[PDB]
Amino acid sequence: FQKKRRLEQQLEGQGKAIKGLTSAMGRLHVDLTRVNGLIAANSAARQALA
Amino acid sequence: RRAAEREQEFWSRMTHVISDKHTRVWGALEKQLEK
Amino acid sequence: KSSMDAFRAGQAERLKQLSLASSGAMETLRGKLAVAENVLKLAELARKYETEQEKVLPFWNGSEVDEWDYLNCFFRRYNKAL
Amino acid sequence: REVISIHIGQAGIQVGNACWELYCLEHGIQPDGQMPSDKTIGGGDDAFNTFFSETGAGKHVPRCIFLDLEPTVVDEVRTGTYRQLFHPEQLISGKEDAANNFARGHYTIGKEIVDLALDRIRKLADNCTGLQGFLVFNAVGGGTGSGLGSLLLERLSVDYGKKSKLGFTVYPSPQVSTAVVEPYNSVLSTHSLLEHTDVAVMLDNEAIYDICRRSLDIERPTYTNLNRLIAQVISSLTASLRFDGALNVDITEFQTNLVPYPRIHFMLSSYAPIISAEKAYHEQLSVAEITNAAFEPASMMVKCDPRHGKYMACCLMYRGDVVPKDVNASVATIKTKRTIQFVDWCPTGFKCGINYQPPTVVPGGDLAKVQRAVCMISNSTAIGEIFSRLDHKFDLMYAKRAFVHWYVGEGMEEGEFSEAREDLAALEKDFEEVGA
Amino acid sequence: VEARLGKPSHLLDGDRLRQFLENNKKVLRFWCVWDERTTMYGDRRPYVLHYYLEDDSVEVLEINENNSGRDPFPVFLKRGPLPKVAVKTNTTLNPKFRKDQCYNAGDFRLGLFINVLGRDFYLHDADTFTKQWYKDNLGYTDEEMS
Amino acid sequence: AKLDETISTLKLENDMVSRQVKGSVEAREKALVDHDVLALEVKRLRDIL
Amino acid sequence: MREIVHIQGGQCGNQIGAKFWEVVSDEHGIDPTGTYHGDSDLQLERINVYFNEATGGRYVPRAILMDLEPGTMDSVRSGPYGQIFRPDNFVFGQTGAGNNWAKGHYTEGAELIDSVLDVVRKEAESCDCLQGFQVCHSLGGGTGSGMGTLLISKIREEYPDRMMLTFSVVPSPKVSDTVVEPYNATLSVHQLVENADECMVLDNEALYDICFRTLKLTTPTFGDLNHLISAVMSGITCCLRFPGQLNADLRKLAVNLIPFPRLHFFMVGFTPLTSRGSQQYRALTVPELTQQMWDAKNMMCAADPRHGRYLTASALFRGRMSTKEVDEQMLNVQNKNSSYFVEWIPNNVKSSVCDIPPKGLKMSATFIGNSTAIQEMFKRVSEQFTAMFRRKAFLHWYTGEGMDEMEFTEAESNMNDLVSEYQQYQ
Amino acid sequence: MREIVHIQGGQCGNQIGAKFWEVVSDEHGIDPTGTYHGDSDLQLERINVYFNEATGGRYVPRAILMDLEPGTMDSVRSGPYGQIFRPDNFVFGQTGAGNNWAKGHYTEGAELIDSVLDVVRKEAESCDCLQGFQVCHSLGGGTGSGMGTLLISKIREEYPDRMMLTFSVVPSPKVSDTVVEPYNATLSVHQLVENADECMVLDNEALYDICFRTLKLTTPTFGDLNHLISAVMSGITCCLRFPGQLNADLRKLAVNLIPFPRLHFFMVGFTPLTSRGSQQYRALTVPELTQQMWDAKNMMCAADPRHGRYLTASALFRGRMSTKEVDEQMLNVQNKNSSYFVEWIPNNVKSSVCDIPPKGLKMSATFIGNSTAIQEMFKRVSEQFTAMFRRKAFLHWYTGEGMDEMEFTEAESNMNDLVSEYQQYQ
Amino acid sequence: KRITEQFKDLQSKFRHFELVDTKKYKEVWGMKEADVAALVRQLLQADKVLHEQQLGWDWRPPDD
Ligand SMILES: Nc1nc2c(ncn2[C@@H]2O[C@H](COP(=O)(O)OP(=O)(O)OP(=O)(O)O)[C@@H](O)[C@H]2O)c(=O)[nH]1
Ligand SMILES: Nc1nc2c(ncn2[C@@H]2O[C@H](COP(=O)(O)OP(=O)(O)O)[C@@H](O)[C@H]2O)c(=O)[nH]1
Ligand SMILES: Nc1nc2c(ncn2[C@@H]2O[C@H](COP(=O)(O)OP(=O)(O)O)[C@@H](O)[C@H]2O)c(=O)[nH]1
Ligand SMILES: [Mg+2]
Repeated sequence: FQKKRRLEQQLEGQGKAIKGLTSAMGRLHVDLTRVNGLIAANSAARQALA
Repeated sequence: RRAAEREQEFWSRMTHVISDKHTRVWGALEKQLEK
Repeated sequence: KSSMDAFRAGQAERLKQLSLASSGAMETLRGKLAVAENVLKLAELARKYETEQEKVLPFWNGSEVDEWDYLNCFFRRYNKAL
Repeated sequence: REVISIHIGQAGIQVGNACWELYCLEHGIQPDGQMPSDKTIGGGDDAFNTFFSETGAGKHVPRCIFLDLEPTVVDEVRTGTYRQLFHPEQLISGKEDAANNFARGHYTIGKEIVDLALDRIRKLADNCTGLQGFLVFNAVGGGTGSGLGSLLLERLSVDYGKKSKLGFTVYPSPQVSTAVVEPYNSVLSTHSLLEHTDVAVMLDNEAIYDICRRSLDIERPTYTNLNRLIAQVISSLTASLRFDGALNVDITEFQTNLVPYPRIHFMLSSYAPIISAEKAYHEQLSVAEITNAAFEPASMMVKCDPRHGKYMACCLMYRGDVVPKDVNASVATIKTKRTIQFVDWCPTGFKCGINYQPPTVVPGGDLAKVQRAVCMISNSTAIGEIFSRLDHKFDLMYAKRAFVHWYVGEGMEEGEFSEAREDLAALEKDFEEVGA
Repeated sequence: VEARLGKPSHLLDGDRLRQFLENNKKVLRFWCVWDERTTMYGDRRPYVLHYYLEDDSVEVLEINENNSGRDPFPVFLKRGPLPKVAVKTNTTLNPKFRKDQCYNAGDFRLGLFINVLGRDFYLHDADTFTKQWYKDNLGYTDEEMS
Repeated sequence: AKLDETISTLKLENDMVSRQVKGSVEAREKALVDHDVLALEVKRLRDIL
Repeated sequence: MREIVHIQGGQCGNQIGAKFWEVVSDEHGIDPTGTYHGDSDLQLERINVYFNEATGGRYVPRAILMDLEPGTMDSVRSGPYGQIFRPDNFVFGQTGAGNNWAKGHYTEGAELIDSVLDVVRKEAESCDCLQGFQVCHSLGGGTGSGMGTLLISKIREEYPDRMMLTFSVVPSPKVSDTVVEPYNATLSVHQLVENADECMVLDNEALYDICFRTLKLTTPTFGDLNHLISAVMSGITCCLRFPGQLNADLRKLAVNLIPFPRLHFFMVGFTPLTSRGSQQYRALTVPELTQQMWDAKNMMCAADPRHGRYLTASALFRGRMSTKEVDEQMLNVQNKNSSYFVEWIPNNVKSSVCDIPPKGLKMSATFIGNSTAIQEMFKRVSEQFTAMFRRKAFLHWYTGEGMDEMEFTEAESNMNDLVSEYQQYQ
Repeated sequence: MREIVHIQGGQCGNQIGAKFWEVVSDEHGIDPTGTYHGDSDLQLERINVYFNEATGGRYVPRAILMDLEPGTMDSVRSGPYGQIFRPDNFVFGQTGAGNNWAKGHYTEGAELIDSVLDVVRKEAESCDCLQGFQVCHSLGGGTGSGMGTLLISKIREEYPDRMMLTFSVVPSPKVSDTVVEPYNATLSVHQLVENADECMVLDNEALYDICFRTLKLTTPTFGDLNHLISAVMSGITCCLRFPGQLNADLRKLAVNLIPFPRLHFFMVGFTPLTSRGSQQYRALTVPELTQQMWDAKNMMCAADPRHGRYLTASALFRGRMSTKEVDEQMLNVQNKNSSYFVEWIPNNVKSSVCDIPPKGLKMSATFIGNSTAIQEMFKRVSEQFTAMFRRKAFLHWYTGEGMDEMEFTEAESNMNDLVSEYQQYQ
Repeated sequence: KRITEQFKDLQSKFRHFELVDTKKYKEVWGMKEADVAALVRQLLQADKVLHEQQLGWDWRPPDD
């Protein structure tokens, strides 16, 4: 029983780690999109100002 | 080999830059300042 | 093809192990930082009720530092308050 | 798309007696050989082609032969309630018993009747046009089913060869038993069953007794209930050919998805939902729970613990209103479940089929009418555990040369006893090797 | 939401099991004739039509005559509810046909015309079981069932 | 007899949880690598900015 | 004029093709009797592409049923719009594949391939201007994978100058229906890289979760499942069958979509997709269509495109729209998410428009993508192959008719080559 | 052009928003089937601030309901006008916050905010010009406080330059429905003092008193209170949807009301609020409305202005009146109640007029005051917090879920310094 | 012939993956060592203030 409880608690710990990692994945994707949009905007601004 | 051991000392440095003495101090000071 | 597969597997394994070790070390340092910032804020918290007397002089009216007498100034301030 | 069924021995003939009444109830055939003039339940004409062949003006006959040396059971069938159903030439009755002797059933009286049996089967197959396979029904624990069954299997194999052979074989229980020479008869039959029959479906007696005690809540069951539920399993297996569904198989997908190795073919059977009429209307029946029920060790038809073994491949037939979704979901859940473990030979070991026909219940039966059902046929190593258990008692009884005088008087010798012993031992060796 | 969290699909719709229990094995059979001699090839042909009282579904079977010019095909139309009406189809989702849209057991009157997917069948005979069921339930007289 | 049956079931449950935790380990490693690659992409994009 | 000849191989292929012919016949306006009842003349002028008028306007589809199952024959005949196909075209064997690629490609094929080829040659010379071949079939079966592949090899030998669309469903372990899927796949995909001109790869789990969240269906049977596939297949010939402001045939699609001869593995999707209960609440516009189509959850493959980069992509629009907004939206979905494209090919996206939306809607679109993410699925099935081959399991059934181990190892070699080159170009 | 996204949190916020949407839909004259049936054409030129046209006259609100129980959704759809909301916007939990701020901000947030944020992102991208967000919630419940604060923090983070109107109803000891109201309110305001841009502070006690004294209803239900709040929360934004002789939008109101970047808690009130018995016996002129507007009993909060001073006060008049008359009325109020107004700010009153009054009435007024008396409620709740927190009562339910002890001390530090800042400028 | 170019194409493919994989591992390591350097700088900053304000009387940087 002690081994089983230890292994199970390891299990939900790893699960919550994975879930937090997935949340980070989504946040990084959103950052990617917004940053690329700003890249395009600043490139156009550079051409116009030059 | 060489790169592996280099990374090992790098990690040891970057994780023991601060002393366990200072960690215990931080905990004790936190308790004392709470009271 | 065997050489190619062995090389790629070795590169993947080295990347994986570096990522795991670095993540563990970074978690340890983040845990170290979490306690520190709590100490800084709670010190800021108790200072609200302090009088400006001890705000200006919280201590009094050349070797290294030992770990037993390490909190004498804080104990002096605590005794003043008590 | 027809198959041919042969029944040998008391157990085989009784199981077939159940199977054929179940079939005629499914297809709406009256027990006197023809379908009625007004009541028309037939879901599709020619749907009986697999089992019944119409003869001229409204008289269907089965694609089956019953044969046994004992005349008692055969004449009981002749004088029973299904008199006109069978063709009076399929019923082969001998004169005197095999009397629990493999040598007697295979050598002395064996030679006399096998030629007539194979001659009748030849005419049956010639009348048939799309013959798919053979369905043999026997118990190896007796004399007739072991000897005559093995001899007929060997001769049919050397005659036809390529066609698949499904042998639904009843084996002795670890505790329940009715004869004494059953270890001898079983190993002697197995020595040839292993290398002739394509797929051997395991069946026990004590396991089914416990099943009908636990689910149907009958405390004192008989052979009739056992044969009825075996017939239900066979009907569920052949429904893929008999009826139409959204995802179906035939007799060849079994031998293709279920036999990874030429000498590893021993199938565990299971069926759900076994529920009585009292609890049928109160309990909730759907794919998730029927699939879960079809996997607990107390719900398989042979006494052997699947937990000790690791599955090779599982084939799941669904009958009735079943959609691909809930079966796929149940499959995902049963795969992620840990109490059962798969071996690494086959990462994808599920073969699913769906058919639109709901199960039928015979009038006066102990099973209530339900919307759907599932039947499972699986591979494991608990079968090898069973073989080791049987071989232990075989060698222990043989060490004292008990009962060998009957065999040597019939005309056989200890050589094939030694050969069967070493063959079975090699078989457990093969299972324990593949289990790695 | 219940389907999201896990719920029996048949219990989602409900009101299914009473009808199956009440009429598990009740089928109405009709002998239809399809007249299409106005088209270029082929002639008028008889078929049979099964109406399953378990699900109110229709299945049209084709009867083959010996030495005919037609490929033997046991079934002519799959067992399903017959639309009985035209519905504006969608390329993504096939129409879901409800009971008031589909045919009912009381629709067949032994002398009318059924618009089965454009085909105009004329049913002209029915089994004695079907006649007895009609007289018992729909209060039909003997003359109508003739 | 009861102790033996419970013990056998309990070993089986231990094996179940063990390999489930192993699968969780592998999933965590894959998530870590994907996080690293997206982070690299983010740094390239902010460099362009 | 331009003719697409359509073959249905295997149970899955036949059942998908039945729905495809249903959809196309409904679009072109004929009732299941086989007579024309359409309203506008736009349906008649291009009716020759798929149908042939015999006598009395009794249009007959140019389709070729190929299997070993009289049961599937009865199913096709029983399904609505099932009697239109030709009894002459009902070419079927009697034995049964029994889920074996070796049986489907060597033993029974050796006798039935002659009949299937001379029939297909019959319609090939019946039509005036042959445009291409399309074959709908599975990949894990015996009579769908092996027999279809052998037919593909023979047709490629016969007509080396024709486009080939193969609509093939590829398995997944999560939704597994049989045991020898890795073997059947490896063989069929080993042959299709040389033989097939391009392949629209599909799977069952992607369609499942699409009807889960997009369509919000409760009980998604195969009748619901194959409908999206049929819609995509009908959409891919919108330019051929209907007028537009930018025409694009199969060859035009392929040239803009295939930079190297062995990269012709396309993943497909359809828009708009929405549930019935929220139709009235949702707007219809090109930006919304583009945002729906470029999402991973609208794709019909179990390959997350964010794990790779698109080599190239194409859009087939339908309905009265604005070319300027179409081009601007393609530019936006190429510029904002630029990291998910390839840098040495400018203008990764090719767009085209047609003048006729499908019936029951007002504006539609089909997305086709040659993206590198499919190497994940190929790696998955290659691992399935290796695990079973590592002690030759289920292999005596294959070797029992003439198979050897050389072709088995060559198939794995070629799969390694495909996945290696995808990872190379990432 | 300018756009306000709407979000409803918790049971209280959900019901308040449900009534508010009915009110605004009736004001714009749309049928509860989503179609247009009104008469004054001026309604539909500025419905894009709140509505999206779906298909031929069908309009959908730009709102998102969010909570963790199905009962609220069932009630709002069962109620009238409940058929106008888009089903895709119904982000919805399953387990319930259990009146627990830790559940609302750390347990179910981590699993549901990712879902609720993408939909609001899509809704914000749907419009061109973002003006702000409108979050309706309470400060005593679990999901009303924790989920609301977490969502507003995320929204502030991802749109750093947009306005936020948070209608927060606060607990009062005399009207208490739960036991941990201070534990929830302090933690929620701890985040509202940084993230939100303007918090309309409300409580049920003042609403009951208004319904009893001036309205003289016998048994008022929650519906009447929600309808009473709807008047002010709709009149605040009439300047966007209708023309006026002196317009003032959200940012203009904010920059005038807020002198320092922390003092953004405003009390609100509406005029007239007259019993139907006395409707005929009173005159409706701007001088008459000023008395009921500045009456301490008319404020929507249990905070007496006479125990403090006003910093700024804004007057949103609706109807056609005299700008000179409005200005002189406000001047007279400021001169007479000179001690009640702060000294170092001349002209503590901002005024603006919109030409379209609410239907039925030809004249109306809305008052928004940022007085320094509002610290009374914060003292009121902070004393309760300290009383419960000295003994650590009920503290396990929060400590065993993810926060620690010092968070509550931090929240009290912020509360105490906020009331200190009010007292400083008083 | 076909397997001849596949042999050399494999050589070109092998050359390509050598360059891409080696540079990718270097870049991520440089990134994360810079990040850990920033974090340890922050920690050293945190250590200094606690000593200097509360009870230090002295503070001393390490070598590197
Ligand atoms: N399940 C089931 N088992 C049966 C039935 N009838 C017989 N058996 C079993 O079959 C086993 C062997 O059959 P036998 O009783 O020896 O009859 P036999 O196989 O014809 O052999 P002989 O006695 O030589 O004729 C018996 O031990 C029974 O347990 C039956 O109806 N149902
Ligand atoms: N989408 C779809 N897939 C199907 C259908 N029928 C069968 N399949 C798929 O076909 C795969 C197996 O193909 P198989 O039946 O062996 O083809 P066969 O060679 O004709 O027997 C399974 O994984 C099923 O998912 C169908 O109607 N629709
Ligand atoms: N105005 C109004 N206030 C309400 C209503 N229902 C509850 N409240 C207030 O909301 C507080 C409880 O908050 P609650 O909705 O339970 O928070 P939640 O459980 O986290 O959603 C109580 O103090 C009530 O005064 C309502 O219908 N109208
Ligand atoms: Mg006997």
